[PDB]
Amino acid sequence: ARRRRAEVRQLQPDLVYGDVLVTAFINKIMRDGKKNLAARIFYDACKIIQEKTGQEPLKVFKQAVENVKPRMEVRSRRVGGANYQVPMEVSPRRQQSLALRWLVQAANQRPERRAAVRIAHELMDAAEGKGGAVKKKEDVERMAEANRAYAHYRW
Amino acid sequence: ARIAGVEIPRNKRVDVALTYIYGIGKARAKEALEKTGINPATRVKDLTEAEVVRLREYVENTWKLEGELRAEVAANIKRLMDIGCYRGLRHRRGLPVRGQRTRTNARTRKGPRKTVAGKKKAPRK
Amino acid sequence: KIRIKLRGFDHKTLDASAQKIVEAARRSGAQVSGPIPLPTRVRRFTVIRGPFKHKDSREHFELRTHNRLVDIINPNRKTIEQLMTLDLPTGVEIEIKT
Amino acid sequence: ARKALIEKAKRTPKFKVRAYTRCVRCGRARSVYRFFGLCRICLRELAHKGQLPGVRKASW
Amino acid sequence: EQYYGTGRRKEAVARVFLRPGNGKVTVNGQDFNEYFQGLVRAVAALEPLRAVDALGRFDAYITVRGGGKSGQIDAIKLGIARALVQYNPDYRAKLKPLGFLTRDARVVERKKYGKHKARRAPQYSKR
Amino acid sequence: PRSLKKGVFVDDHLLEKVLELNAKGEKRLIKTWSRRSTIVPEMVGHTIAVYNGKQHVPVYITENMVGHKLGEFAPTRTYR
Amino acid sequence: GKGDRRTRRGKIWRGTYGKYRPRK
RNA sequence: CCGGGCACUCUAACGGGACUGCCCGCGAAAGCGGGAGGAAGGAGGGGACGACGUCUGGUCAGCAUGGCCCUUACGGCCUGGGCGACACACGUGCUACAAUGCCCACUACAAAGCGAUGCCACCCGGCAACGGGGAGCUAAUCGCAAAAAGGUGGGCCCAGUUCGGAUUGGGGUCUGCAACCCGACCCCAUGAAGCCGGAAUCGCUAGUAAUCGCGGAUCAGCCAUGCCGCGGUGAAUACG
Ligand SMILES: [K+]
Ligand SMILES: [K+]
Ligand SMILES: [Mg+2]
Ligand SMILES: [Mg+2]
Ligand SMILES: [Mg+2]
Ligand SMILES: [Mg+2]
Ligand SMILES: [Mg+2]
Ligand SMILES: [Mg+2]
Ligand SMILES: [Mg+2]
Ligand SMILES: [Mg+2]
Ligand SMILES: [Mg+2]
Ligand SMILES: [Mg+2]
Ligand SMILES: [Mg+2]
Ligand SMILES: [Mg+2]
Ligand SMILES: [Mg+2]
Ligand SMILES: [Mg+2]
Ligand SMILES: [Mg+2]
Ligand SMILES: [Mg+2]
Ligand SMILES: [Mg+2]
Ligand SMILES: [Mg+2]
Ligand SMILES: [Mg+2]
Ligand SMILES: [Mg+2]
Ligand SMILES: [Mg+2]
Ligand SMILES: [Mg+2]
Ligand SMILES: [Mg+2]
Ligand SMILES: [Mg+2]
Ligand SMILES: [Zn+2]
Repeated sequence: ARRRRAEVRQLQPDLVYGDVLVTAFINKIMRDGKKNLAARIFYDACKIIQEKTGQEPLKVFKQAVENVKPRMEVRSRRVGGANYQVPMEVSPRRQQSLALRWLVQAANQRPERRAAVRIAHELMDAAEGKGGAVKKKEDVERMAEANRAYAHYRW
Repeated sequence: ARIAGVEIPRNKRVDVALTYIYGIGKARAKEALEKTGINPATRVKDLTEAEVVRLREYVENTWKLEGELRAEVAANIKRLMDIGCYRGLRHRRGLPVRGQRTRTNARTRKGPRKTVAGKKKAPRK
Repeated sequence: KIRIKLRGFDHKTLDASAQKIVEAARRSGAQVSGPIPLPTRVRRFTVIRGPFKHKDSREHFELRTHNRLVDIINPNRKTIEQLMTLDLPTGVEIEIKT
Repeated sequence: ARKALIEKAKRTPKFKVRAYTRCVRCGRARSVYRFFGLCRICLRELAHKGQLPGVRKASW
Repeated sequence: EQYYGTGRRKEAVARVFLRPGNGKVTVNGQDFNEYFQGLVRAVAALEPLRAVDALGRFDAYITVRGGGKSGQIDAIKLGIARALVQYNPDYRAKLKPLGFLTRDARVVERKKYGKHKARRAPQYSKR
Repeated sequence: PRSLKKGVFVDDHLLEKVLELNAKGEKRLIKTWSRRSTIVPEMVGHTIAVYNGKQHVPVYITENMVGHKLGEFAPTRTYR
Repeated sequence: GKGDRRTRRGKIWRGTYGKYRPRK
């Protein structure tokens, strides 16, 4: 992107919750364009969070995401023969991106054999404040901050 | 249940369990459990003596397996080997015996690589 | 009630040939089935542009064969006359069955 | 295209197999088309001249 | 009595015949759900009706050929969208803003020579 | 996994030149270029010189090799 | 996988037929 | 399916359509941002097309060509061999290491193409490859042709395992004068490495990437998992 600033693709609201953030999460889950297989996985998970929990799946979702968003991160830079982890605030658009990506990433690290279960648990497990997705989010924030000395390199 | 020579498959569907025999494969396994009428899906642990005996009987008295197979096969390779035969040569030298390239690949029959020295001048790629 | 086939390489050589027939026998036979456009069968040739190596250039050539029908019913007497031997197009070929 | 080798035209193959094509224009044996009896080179050439009826430059 | 449209998507056309009724939908002689057997996408197809509170005042007989299921899903979406305005031009006013009346032009891009498939370019080493 | 079908091929060049050499007993050497030919029963005991592409190689054909081809015994390439 | 000639995909990939993929 | 009808879908020729024309805002203009109507909006998407010139780039082995050189041989013919060697090294790819998966059923939904001594329906024989018989098509009309991914049901239960299909032993089928060197294919047995890959490095900005299958040229057959096209499902991201 050297000329313009690329406008963000606007997604199609969820087939069930009419939410755009859901389509995203689904997309991230999807691999090899198997959007059907993807969608189902998320949904089955929604029904799994619906059981083991009394709270609505949609709301559990929102929360987890919110909990896994990083508000700070270190972006490496060159300064007179040396690379520095420069803490940088994190763009809202990028937060949602990193959050959704991480959940799925962490989710597939889990031990439970069934996909939907892994998403299910990771998701609810996230809204609880725990889970590997949230640990990544924290390690990142710990990374930033911990280099506040190189913060004057605003970037 | 020990069927073929000291062969003990168990705790799995008899069809696959039967697979653990040298000379038996999905094909033959699916056969014996037919010509012997035995739900192939049953676990070896849940088999019945009547069945476990029929299996043994059929399979053992109907095919050349385990020690025998290994022996015959061995005999065969030694055969084309003893006689002049080209395949014999390839078995000797230990190289592929079915018209494959030995310039690259052919690792399965050559084993690990025995790297040496060469020429790193100009794009040798 | 005659069934005629019109194939070719030029799509204007056939239009100036199917109508070369219809209009003529359009005043001596049935009102005809009009000219019907049969789908085309394309023949592609893909060649490496240069004589030696350079297998990444290639140029594409196609030999498309167009088709027609017409089909006039009522094999009238005054029809096989306005037609018969008054041909014009040279890049065309014609088949006839009825 | 050694003249001696363009003897391919020689029906007498002894065994139908041994019979192979060759460019009818350059003798080129290596990439001859059937519908033209021409190799990819000669073919490209004549097509440019317009001497290959119906054959056009395909684009899509 | 009847209302037609067409709708085409990624090279898949569909006949959309609307008629006043319940909500019954015959697609190639099958129930909508009979044809779109468990394809989360399906719902979308009928979205144009829900848009104008219809569905509960209409019925539809659909014929479809060409392409693939999800492409057909969209063809139907456009057919049904056109037929609805065929029954009432005033439907555009609020049916259009949701796009429904636009034909998706994006189609399989051509496979170029030298590439592995349109854009994917061959991998090169020690350059 | 070998296979021809029905008609165990054999260049008659030597066949009708060996099945004949059976009548007057045996013989000593038969140099051939047809390594294509399948070895068969009535060859056992003989000695066929097969051309490997540079030379004709002596091959005492024995029972144990009655089904193989003649080339199989005249190795083409020379290695290490 | 596509390399297993004794499976459906095996046959399809190799564009052949047989026990593991007969012509309907 | 028949009668029947060209509405529709198509098939394929010819036209209409978009012009920053309209409205608002900014300019001095050209234009820029935005809004309407529109299938489409400001080069709508893809292609063909690549200036004067550079690399004494590539090709005397497509062909043409100046000059050299051989002219019972540096010409010509065969039969056989080699181009298919291997301690070893690299490029490009294919198939994988699995549960977002593998297997077996049942059932859907394409587009381009190719086919008269060629596609080959259907039937019988064979586990099958394929044999034998045989209808149809000069092919929008008959055949290749199954679409696969999907969807539905069932099995496997985390294991080098129902993952993976290398290698090897058998027994066969085709093409062909002939498959030892050196063919593809089928069936039984065998069931390797491989648990996601160091340093380093490639592609792609959307119907693109990633995935799934289909056709064609060459061609008897084939070593195509290569090329050249076709359509299905279909992302992520671009501060800068
Ligand atoms: K030059
Ligand atoms: K191995
Ligand atoms: Mg076994
Ligand atoms: Mg070799
Ligand atoms: Mg090439
Ligand atoms: Mg010459
Ligand atoms: Mg040939
Ligand atoms: Mg040729
Ligand atoms: Mg594609
Ligand atoms: Mg290439
Ligand atoms: Mg397998
Ligand atoms: Mg030079
Ligand atoms: Mg150079
Ligand atoms: Mg010269
Ligand atoms: Mg070579
Ligand atoms: Mg060596
Ligand atoms: Mg490859
Ligand atoms: Mg049968
Ligand atoms: Mg061979
Ligand atoms: Mg291991
Ligand atoms: Mg494992
Ligand atoms: Mg670009
Ligand atoms: Mg193919
Ligand atoms: Mg071929
Ligand atoms: Mg090979
Ligand atoms: Mg192929
Ligand atoms: Zn030529």
